Amino acid sequence: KTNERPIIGVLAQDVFDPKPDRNSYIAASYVKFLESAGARVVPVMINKSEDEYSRLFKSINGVLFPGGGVSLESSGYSKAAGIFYRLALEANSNGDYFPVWGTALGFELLTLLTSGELLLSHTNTSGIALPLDFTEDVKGSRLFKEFPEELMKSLATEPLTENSHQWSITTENFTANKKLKKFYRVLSTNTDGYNKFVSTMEAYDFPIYATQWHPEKNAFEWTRPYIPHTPSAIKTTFYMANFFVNEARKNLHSFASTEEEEKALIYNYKPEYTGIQSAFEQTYFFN
Amino acid sequence: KTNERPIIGVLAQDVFDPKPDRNSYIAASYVKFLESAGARVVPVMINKSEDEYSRLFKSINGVLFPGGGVSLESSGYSKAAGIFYRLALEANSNGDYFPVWGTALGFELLTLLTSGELLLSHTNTSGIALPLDFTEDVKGSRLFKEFPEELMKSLATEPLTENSHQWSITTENFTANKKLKKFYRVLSTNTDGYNKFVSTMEAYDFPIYATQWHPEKNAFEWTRPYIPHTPSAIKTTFYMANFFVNEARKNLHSFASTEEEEKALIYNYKPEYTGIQSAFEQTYFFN
Amino acid sequence: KTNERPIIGVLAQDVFDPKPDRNSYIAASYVKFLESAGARVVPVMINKSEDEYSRLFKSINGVLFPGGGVSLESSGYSKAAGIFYRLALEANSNGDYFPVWGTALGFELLTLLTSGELLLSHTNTSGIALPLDFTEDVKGSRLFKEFPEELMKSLATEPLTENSHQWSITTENFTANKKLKKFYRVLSTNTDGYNKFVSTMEAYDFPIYATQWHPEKNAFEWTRPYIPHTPSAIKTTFYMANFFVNEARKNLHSFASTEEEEKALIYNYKPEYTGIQSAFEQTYFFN
Amino acid sequence: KTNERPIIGVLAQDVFDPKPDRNSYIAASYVKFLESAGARVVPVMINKSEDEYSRLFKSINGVLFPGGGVSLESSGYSKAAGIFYRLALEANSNGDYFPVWGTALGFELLTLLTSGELLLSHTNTSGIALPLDFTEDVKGSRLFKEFPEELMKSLATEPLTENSHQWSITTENFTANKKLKKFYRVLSTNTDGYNKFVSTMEAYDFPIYATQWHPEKNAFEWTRPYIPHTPSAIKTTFYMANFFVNEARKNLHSFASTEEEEKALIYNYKPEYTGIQSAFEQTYFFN
Repeated sequence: KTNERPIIGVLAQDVFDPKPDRNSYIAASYVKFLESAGARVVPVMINKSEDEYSRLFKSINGVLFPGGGVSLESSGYSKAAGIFYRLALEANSNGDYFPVWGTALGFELLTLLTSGELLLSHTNTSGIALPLDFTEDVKGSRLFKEFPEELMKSLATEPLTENSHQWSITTENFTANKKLKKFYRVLSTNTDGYNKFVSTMEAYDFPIYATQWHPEKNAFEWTRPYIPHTPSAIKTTFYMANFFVNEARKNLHSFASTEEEEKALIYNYKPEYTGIQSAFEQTYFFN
Repeated sequence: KTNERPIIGVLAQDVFDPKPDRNSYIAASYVKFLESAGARVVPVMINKSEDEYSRLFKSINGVLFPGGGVSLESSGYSKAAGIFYRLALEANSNGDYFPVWGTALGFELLTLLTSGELLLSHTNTSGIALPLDFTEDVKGSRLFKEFPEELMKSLATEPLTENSHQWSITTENFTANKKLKKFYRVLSTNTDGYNKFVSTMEAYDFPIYATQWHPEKNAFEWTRPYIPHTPSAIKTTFYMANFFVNEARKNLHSFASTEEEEKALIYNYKPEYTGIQSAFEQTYFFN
Repeated sequence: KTNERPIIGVLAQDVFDPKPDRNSYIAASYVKFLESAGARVVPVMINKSEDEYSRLFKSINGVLFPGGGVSLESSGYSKAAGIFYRLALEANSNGDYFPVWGTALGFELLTLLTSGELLLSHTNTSGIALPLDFTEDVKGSRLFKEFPEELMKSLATEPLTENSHQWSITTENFTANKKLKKFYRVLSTNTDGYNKFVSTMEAYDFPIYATQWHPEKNAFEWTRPYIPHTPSAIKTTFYMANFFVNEARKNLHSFASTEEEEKALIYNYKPEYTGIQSAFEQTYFFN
Repeated sequence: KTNERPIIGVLAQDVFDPKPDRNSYIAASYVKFLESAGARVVPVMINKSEDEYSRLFKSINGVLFPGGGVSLESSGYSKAAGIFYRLALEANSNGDYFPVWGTALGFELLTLLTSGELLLSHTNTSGIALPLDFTEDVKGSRLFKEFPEELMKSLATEPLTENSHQWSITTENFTANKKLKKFYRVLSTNTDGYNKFVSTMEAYDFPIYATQWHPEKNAFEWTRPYIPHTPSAIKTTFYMANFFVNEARKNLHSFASTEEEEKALIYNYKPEYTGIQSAFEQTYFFN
């Protein structure tokens, strides 16, 4: 059995200077990223109850931790993600399949969630488009199984992936951490010319997937001139989202009633246009 | 040379029971369809002057005529479509590549704009998922040339295409029309059980493409049980938009200033949640 | 006094390309609809004199005007329907209870016979199953008075009603017509997502009942994938017919002789298997 | 899983003075009884191989043995009934649900099929309408579980069941036979003044149902003056068929090809008008 009505949570995060009706936000590119692959999206509010989180967890079919610039240790975002990560290992360990996706900051949070340590170094990866330096492990990987042959080749040779992070984990520090090296399979790496770092990974034993780069930006964000926008960059955003949503089709959670479902969906929120001045064309702010 | 920042216009259309800020509308699914293939979107208002359309026309890279229930004759929609149709035939014959996409009603409109006549007849197709019966002409087609092999086999055999139209142009009445037979290559047909009708076509000499069915619904609309949502239904909507956005990338129009660009963009408006009652999850309403 | 052997007429309708022995038709499903509720049926032929209709009217106990695609103003079907309508208004006015049923085209013709105008609009309603949106007036209504509560609930909430019509009267056009507003209680409405339209009505002062949908298809027609065939859809068809034959049992007309009765009954005719081709499994053709 | 397109076979019986194209027959009132409850019908021919019947058993969803006056021991009907009986116990005992209905003659054949003995006694029941005398065991019962409470009460107290049989199993002889008492639950009895007899029963362990009376006559047969035709008789015939067809919806058989299905259906045959002379208004005759 499969769930052909998947619903995916996208984690909201603390606004730097918070005001009423502007306490947390989601960049609209993460929603469009999932919608395009055939999912609906519920926004996961930041400072809720353990009980609200577990009730929502039980209703939705997978979750995404987006990029950004909030604290990995003290934020509403980091607490919420911790709750979701725990419920996800519990559900999956029990035999209930629940995928989790980490992008950029979410990637970095996953390395801390699993290692319990914060092992990020500085890298020159602030504004740039890069290929993927795939590891030997890609060939049997989950994430890339259904990617067209030709797209894998473009990925390996063309600047298709958006990087806007000042922190990475080096491959050195990755291997040397026993829990990390046991828990995650590295699928690609990259280098800023002095540091080689992990760019894509997937857990060995769990449907947890993470990218240091921003697959959602290629199709949806137009706000910086280096953003990859070639035809094969667009296919990349699709194929990546396609894989994750197909993972969320293995999850058979539903909402308790259609009315609870309708009220949770992102459709209840209207974004602002923020792309004149900020990194995001549109962003949903929340109270 | 190529335009890797393509901007496509989507035509708004008359609201049956209008008011200020609600004179016309665009289903959000049309907007999502194009953005997912790496384009930005400009909503194209309904009762504008010729000069205003010709300015918009000269700035954008493609145009989409979406589905709907308005008149093919006396609506502001029909009026704007004819102007864009004329503008695009002019530019393409002069040597300026500008693509046009019609869906459902947009497909019905095109038969009318190019034949001079209303050739539509009734079909039992107001809410059904159908495969595509490909013609022999599919082989050398432009629309499907970069579809995966497995996807075409899927289209030929699985109900992936959403039909919700009460009218169609039968294969008989298409063929008997000298103007339509010389202008358009039929790529697929379907039957409603009784009448065989044209379901996909493209112009022989002009980048004008049209489906009687709704490619955008598969990923984006969840308001009717029959809407195809299988993985290959999702791939269909992506590769249909990918082809058309590829077309608009051959057009080198741009707006006179970034300021002018910024104010045209769909980002400037906010949709309304219409998904509990209507066929649309979200709809943009315009004054 | 009741009449426990009711006989109801069904109007035959003009065949599009008429030939001897194939001038008019009745779809068999209208015959089965009435027999199931314990009536016998007489076909009402198309191009007969007033006198022959008067004698048939005086002998039968109710009449049904079926759906189809014949002209509402110039057909043999409309001429004969108009004669039965006048005779029924007279009989009822004089104190002889005589029920009339209109289905689809039959419902459409009733708006014309009573208002004296054609008030139909196009609706996207050609081959979909809908629930009924009941009005506040179902509570007092005659038609639905003996339906089980659970059936009335299923009708409000499940797609039990077969729509296959190009045309409807919108509830705004219905209400704006003083004659129809005065004559008919609307019992249910529906929308095609553009215009809300009347789906079921009953005359305030006459036993005239009309549905824009086809209650006869659920049990008897298997030619299109969307026709409602759940157990509640099967019950619907029974209880609809049941109500109407109960109206006919209040009429005490009888045939001048058993030998005349015997010659008029539908048993004198054999239907053709039309189901491979047409929307009707079986159809009775008449000279 | 449920089957919303059930097809049920109805067994033809030996014509007494047979002629080409008149070797066997089905009274049309049994076809009407099942089509009204939402089924399609296949006539089961009399003189065929076990292989042909096994093929058709494996395609259809249920079977009905109708009344008549052919021998219970050596007719084509009895032999083909035996075969269907054996195929049914086998499929049910394996776990594939397949219901069997016997009416009057078919009831009496089921007593012989199950007991190996003819145990029938003369009753004065050749043309009389009776109420059902329910046993305490009706309260557990499968057959009557979804009848409206008012209808159950009417059946207890009004002559709603048609009896046209000269032979019955007395309750004394039923109980005395070890195999029948082990196999069937008696749901109702009746008396003719002189002997109490079994009128309705269902197998304890199989979906096998039988009435000594004729449920299909009330709505569909108008030849004899004792036939019940009150509104509650009409409801009695629907509910009875509605139970059986809901049993057939639990079977998931289907024909191999759509073409073989079309060729087997009753629609391929035309009945004769037999109402003037015989007990049946209409009768299908077969080669």
